[PDB]
Amino acid sequence: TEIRVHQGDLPNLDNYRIDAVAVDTETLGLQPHRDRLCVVQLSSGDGTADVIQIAKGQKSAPNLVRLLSDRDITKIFHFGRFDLAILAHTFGVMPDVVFCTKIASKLTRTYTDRHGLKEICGELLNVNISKQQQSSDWAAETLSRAQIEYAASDVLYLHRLKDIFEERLKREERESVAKACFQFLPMRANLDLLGWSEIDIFAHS
Amino acid sequence: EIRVHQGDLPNLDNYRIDAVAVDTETLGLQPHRDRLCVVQLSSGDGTADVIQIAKGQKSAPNLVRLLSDRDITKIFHFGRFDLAILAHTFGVMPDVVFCTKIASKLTRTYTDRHGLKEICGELLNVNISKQQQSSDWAAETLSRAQIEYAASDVLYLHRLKDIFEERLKREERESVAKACFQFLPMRANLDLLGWSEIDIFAHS
Amino acid sequence: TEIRVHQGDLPNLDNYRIDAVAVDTETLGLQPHRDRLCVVQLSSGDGTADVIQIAKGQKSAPNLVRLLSDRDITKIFHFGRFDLAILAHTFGVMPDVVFCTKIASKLTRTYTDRHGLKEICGELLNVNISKQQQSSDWAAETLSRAQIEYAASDVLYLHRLKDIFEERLKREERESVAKACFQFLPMRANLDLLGWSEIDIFAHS
Amino acid sequence: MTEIRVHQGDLPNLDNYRIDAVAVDTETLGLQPHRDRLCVVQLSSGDGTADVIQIAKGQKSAPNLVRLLSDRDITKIFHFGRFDLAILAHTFGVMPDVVFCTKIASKLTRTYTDRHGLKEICGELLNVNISKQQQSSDWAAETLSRAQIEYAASDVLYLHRLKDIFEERLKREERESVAKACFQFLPMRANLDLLGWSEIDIFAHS
Amino acid sequence: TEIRVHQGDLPNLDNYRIDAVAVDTETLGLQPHRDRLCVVQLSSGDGTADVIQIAKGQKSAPNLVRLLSDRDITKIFHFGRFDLAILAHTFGVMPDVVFCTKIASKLTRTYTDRHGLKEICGELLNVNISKQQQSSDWAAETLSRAQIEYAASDVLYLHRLKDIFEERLKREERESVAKACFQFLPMRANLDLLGWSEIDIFAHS
Amino acid sequence: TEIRVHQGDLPNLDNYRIDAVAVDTETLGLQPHRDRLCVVQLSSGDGTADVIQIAKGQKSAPNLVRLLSDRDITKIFHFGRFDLAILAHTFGVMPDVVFCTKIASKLTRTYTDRHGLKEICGELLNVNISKQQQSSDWAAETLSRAQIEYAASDVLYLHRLKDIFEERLKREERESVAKACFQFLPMRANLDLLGWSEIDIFAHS
Amino acid sequence: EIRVHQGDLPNLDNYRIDAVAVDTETLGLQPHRDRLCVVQLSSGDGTADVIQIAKGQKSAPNLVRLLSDRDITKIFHFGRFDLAILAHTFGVMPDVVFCTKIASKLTRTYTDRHGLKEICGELLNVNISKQQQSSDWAAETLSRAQIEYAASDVLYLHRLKDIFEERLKREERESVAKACFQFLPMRANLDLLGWSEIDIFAHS
Amino acid sequence: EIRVHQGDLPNLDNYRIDAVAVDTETLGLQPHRDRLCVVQLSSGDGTADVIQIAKGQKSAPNLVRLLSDRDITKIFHFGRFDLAILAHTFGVMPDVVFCTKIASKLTRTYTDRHGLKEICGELLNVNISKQQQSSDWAAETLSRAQIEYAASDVLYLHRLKDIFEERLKREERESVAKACFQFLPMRANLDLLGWSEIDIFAHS
Repeated sequence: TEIRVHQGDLPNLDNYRIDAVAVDTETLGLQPHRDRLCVVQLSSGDGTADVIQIAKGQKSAPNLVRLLSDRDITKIFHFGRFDLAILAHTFGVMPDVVFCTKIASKLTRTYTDRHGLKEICGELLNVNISKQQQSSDWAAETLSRAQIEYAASDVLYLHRLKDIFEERLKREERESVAKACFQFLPMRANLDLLGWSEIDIFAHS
Repeated sequence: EIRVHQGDLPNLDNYRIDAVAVDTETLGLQPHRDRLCVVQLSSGDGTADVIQIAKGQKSAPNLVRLLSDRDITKIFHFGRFDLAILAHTFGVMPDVVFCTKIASKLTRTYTDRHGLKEICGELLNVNISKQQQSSDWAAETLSRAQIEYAASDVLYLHRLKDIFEERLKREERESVAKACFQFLPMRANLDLLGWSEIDIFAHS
Repeated sequence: TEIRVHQGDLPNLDNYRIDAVAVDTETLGLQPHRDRLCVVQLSSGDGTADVIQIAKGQKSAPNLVRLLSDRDITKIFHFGRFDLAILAHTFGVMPDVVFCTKIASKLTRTYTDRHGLKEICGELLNVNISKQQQSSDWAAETLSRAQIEYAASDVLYLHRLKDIFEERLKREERESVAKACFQFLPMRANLDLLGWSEIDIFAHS
Repeated sequence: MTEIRVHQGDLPNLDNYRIDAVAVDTETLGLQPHRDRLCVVQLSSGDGTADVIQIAKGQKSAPNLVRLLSDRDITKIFHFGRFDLAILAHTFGVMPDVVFCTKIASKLTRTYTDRHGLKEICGELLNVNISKQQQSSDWAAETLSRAQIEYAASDVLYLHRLKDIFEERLKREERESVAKACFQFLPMRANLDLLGWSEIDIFAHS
Repeated sequence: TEIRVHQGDLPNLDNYRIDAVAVDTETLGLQPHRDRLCVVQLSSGDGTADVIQIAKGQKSAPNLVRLLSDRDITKIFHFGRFDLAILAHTFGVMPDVVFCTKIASKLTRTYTDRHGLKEICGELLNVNISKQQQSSDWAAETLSRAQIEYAASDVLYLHRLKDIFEERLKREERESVAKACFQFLPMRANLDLLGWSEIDIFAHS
Repeated sequence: TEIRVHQGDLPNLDNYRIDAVAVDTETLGLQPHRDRLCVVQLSSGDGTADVIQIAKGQKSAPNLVRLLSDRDITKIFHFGRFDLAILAHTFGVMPDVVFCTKIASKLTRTYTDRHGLKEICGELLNVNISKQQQSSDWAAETLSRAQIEYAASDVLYLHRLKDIFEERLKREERESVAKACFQFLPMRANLDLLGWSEIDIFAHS
Repeated sequence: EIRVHQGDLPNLDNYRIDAVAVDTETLGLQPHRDRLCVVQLSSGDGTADVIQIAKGQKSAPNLVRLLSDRDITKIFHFGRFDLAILAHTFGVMPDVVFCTKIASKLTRTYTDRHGLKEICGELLNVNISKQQQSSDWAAETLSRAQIEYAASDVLYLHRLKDIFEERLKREERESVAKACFQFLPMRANLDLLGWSEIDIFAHS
Repeated sequence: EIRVHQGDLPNLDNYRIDAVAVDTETLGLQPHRDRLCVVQLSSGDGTADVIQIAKGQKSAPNLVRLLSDRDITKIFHFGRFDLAILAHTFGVMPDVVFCTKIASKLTRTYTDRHGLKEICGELLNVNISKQQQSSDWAAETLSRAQIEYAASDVLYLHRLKDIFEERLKREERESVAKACFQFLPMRANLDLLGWSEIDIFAHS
């Protein structure tokens, strides 16, 4: 499987003149103010991925950020709440056109409580995601082949999952519900950055 | 001054305004089991309308016209609940809302008490009495204590909204609040559809 | 408030030629195999009560038991699950025509989670129940006046509560639901005596 | 080897169900009957075969199935019938009133364990292995997978044999009348769930 | 291993003219008032065991009970708290000279929190206890071979465990503490039968 | 209310030629290895009390310890588990003839879950214990009158409570149960000093 | 006597002393979100200085001089919080500190209540009112009750420190407390860096 | 190579070094009840010394020389435990330490698994077997499995310390870690004195 590794940014957008792009991130942890963005992964859905190493202190990634800003391109995430927060914190741009397979799973796979990407890929695609490298030093100057393959696996299948989840949202008549959740998701990520990451803002208490 | 009505407002003469305070009373917290019993409205002029909703009542045209009017902001405290029961009962989901509980959670960061009683006490030195919160709101005739509790829940929302808007401006959270209000009707729909116990945005 | 105190049993049922009788018990504790029946309270709903002291090791109370066995007389309890268990354990007869105000409250007072008799009496009747004597030596040879008044207070209002709860069950169309619950309640008390007192027999786990 | 007959909508007729007791199970889109539709109803006569009935979205009628559900001369055997009774009554409007539940029976007889699931019971009582891999699957799919069909059938193929053993244990420990009263209330317990008390033990002190 | 299976009682005490006997029980569950005694197991420590089926409603087992009341014979249990209760409840004799390997483990195996018999046998003896039949129908008229072997495995090793725990109690100077725990253990079992099974009688709350 | 305050020890035993002495302690906290014994309180039951301030580092108290050692004098405590541990840890003598009103309450006041001394004195004697000074500096050179009264209140009523609990133990036929619990209590206190203060040594886990 | 100042002390004339009592008020418990609003100081003479901190204020030279002065002990109650917000706001972490809450946890072993209100009541028979703890500390004008609460938090720390020092000596824990106070600034830094929810010394 | 000794190292010939890896085995987690049974050392050269400590042993002169030598850093994994039992047993608290568990918590922010086994697996692809962790460490003769487990706990600490030092430098947390290591002996002392269940820095 072809995985193109880059330093800093995509060299150009020639592989991303598309309606929808799969996006994922790797970091030194779950706390965007402490744990820096280390990797950004992209896939056009053609079975290949781009794995972009983000340097410490890196302030710009113009080609990546152009995609994230392009309202004509849907950014597909799994649990985009996290990715949106670290991407916006790092480069100062919050995408506003998104699809999230974890929210989609919670709205459609009502017959299970397991909504992780590994579980979804196994059930919907018979694809095995290995999570061995999930907790690894993503800030390493040189990523191992296993790290690169894990990072790519998080974006290689999101188009196919989105297709299936769109079928399920239509079947159960929840398209407008999913759309409103996706519309709010960038602000949910902003709330996390602003200090409400532990607070369900809609809860009674 | 509290105007008590059966079924619906007699007319909209008191609600040619920019924003209306809205609250509801029910037989409990479960909209599929616990019917809407009372709808309270206030213009902010210190008067309230308390509308008794009958069992099985399917319509209330004057109330619903207000709820439908995109030029009128519906102010709630914890509108998540009121939006659900109103939409479930009359079939219309308001889409222009302000919620003082979300606003409190976004501004009163110096406390963990965001109930309406606590907010009214701190911001207005107004005393809300919760004694009738748990009462038979389906009664044919509401007690004087019930009518006054129901009215107290809308009499102050305009004044609270003004203060919270100052706080949202001061701490630069106006667009955060606006996106939360924009999603609140769909959050209420999610509750009606079966996700009332689920934070749809949580990782697990 | 007339409260007639008896040793062992009523002398006759002349005050109980009625369609429903309010019943409550006091004991040495919540565990019927360890904590003996000490007091049985009755009221016809006329604002008077009978308080019957049960002796240690007492095996029969024929007038009381005739009432408990009479299928033409509904026995009204608050939380009859407990009273039914201790009554059947002590005298060998399980009443099978019952009404429970706590079950009725849970089926109708859906706007609260407080279903205690004190709470219900306050809300429905504006009647104040003092629970100071609830935890006291109910096995004492002579009950104090405060004990006797607490014991009587537990039965003096059950008819009035049943009337209101019957109105609410009709209004919310739950009469057949309530009837089924009352029909099962004696066997729920039996399940407690047999060893399932800590088990919700209908739960998935 | 196990004959599994798959149907769309309803049984074609009741020729296989002129019997005193029928094993019943359901598959759905989830645990919430107001949100999660009935997708499959499974039946067995106890002869080692099973009928697996796909229920369409929006389907309001299943006349032959519902005939059995309403026939008071036929005991409907479930495992954890509390759930099945709720979604069946919610979908077709008929609550069965003559039932036997192997989970309740297990709680009243297998006092030497805390594991009352169907897989555990089949393993202990029959040395039969139940595989739960398809329990969480898309039961609304237009075509069920072979694995799905076999899971669905496995939930009804053994209930008669389990009922027989549990009746033996209920007699031995003298709990027949207790079990009977539990089964008599179970339909109303399922109704309480539909009406809004699914999270409430109605008999609890608090 | 030789496992002698008996109905009702030992035929005689020819194998039990010894200073200490290993004892275990099987039942229909953990609640002695509901769940009858089904099996009593004994071993003299010679690698053989006796497995005694107790009939429903059986009131007498004179040879077994002679041993239980013989103050010259220490009764060894693993978690005797349970066995003492069901034995005393069934036959009316509470042993008063006992040793418990679970209490002993809690007083000596301070380097672990796993005090079950299976864990103890693996560590101290490299003996594998299979727990598959622990939850089984112990009231069956004919016990399976696997049930018989499980029941015997619970007594075949208690002498060997006791010898080791005695060495450890001496080594850490806790012999008098263990002795006082064993002296109280029959009353702890009695407390369970009387209604305090869920109460640590010595706790502050 | 006559309360005699002493430094170090009783001046003599003239007020303690009796069959039972009420005993309580005050400390710098709940951990006997960290928090030193500060006060020992005694009462003969005559409505007076002795309050003995114990100095930091004090290793003996001959008159007090004579009483603690005297097999012919029952030491009455409320929750003696604590007092026994700190007394034995400080002066090296573990009393072995004891009565504990908290254990007695748990064996008799089965109609409540409130077994503190304040609640017991309220119910059984209509005596009000004020707990304001329970958390105070018991190591202070000069105790306040409020502290002295709190300390004395803990021993002034134990004789009267013991009398009532002995009546209840006899009534419910639990005398031998209580006696066995009191007999183990000194070893329960030793178990705490040795490192099992957080462990119910009789629990299955 | 309570002196209210804008931005900073006018001078250090009242603080030519060995130890100063310090407290802070904020918009909440999260230093990256909730700005510093008030800094309170007392010399121990029964008077207090209440300093209102402006939104976006970056410097307070006289206050920061005190905070940086290695010759002056800064006395806090639960300084873990005050150290974090003061350092995050003005860039200077005090490194000579005494904390009465740590002191209380090391000496008041006979209770589990270590709040400032409980300590003042027990040790001084002084009643601290908490009514204004949760209030809008960012208000342009502080109420008298707010000012008195702020001042009450520093007016007694000298007297409490004196008592706690006697207890630390009596129970022979002086070097334990010193080591705790020595690490406290770094514990506050760990909070600012993202470990505020983590006991860094715990096994798990 | 694993060298097993009774009582003490025979000499310090193998420990004329800048840092020594140290671990302990005991009869349990409570130092006042559960005696020190084994002390393990390694110089980092791939060999280890395993010292059986006798019941009631008060002296280990060569070992204790290392522990009090301020020119030698003592490397631990979760030294909070080892420091407590060593100081309780021999009366000397080391004052120059490095802890791989604290270092992991400060650097391996991408996981919540900070045990030695997980650390060795990720950082070194070294498999630590925990089978003997709960065993009778007071046995007169340790099994080979026990000896290998005990040695494994020190054979890799130098290599881990080097990697953690790289991570601390990369993320600029060196002074944070130093302060944590400085307080760690006092944290172990707090455990011995009776605060083992208390986070002394917590609000409650």
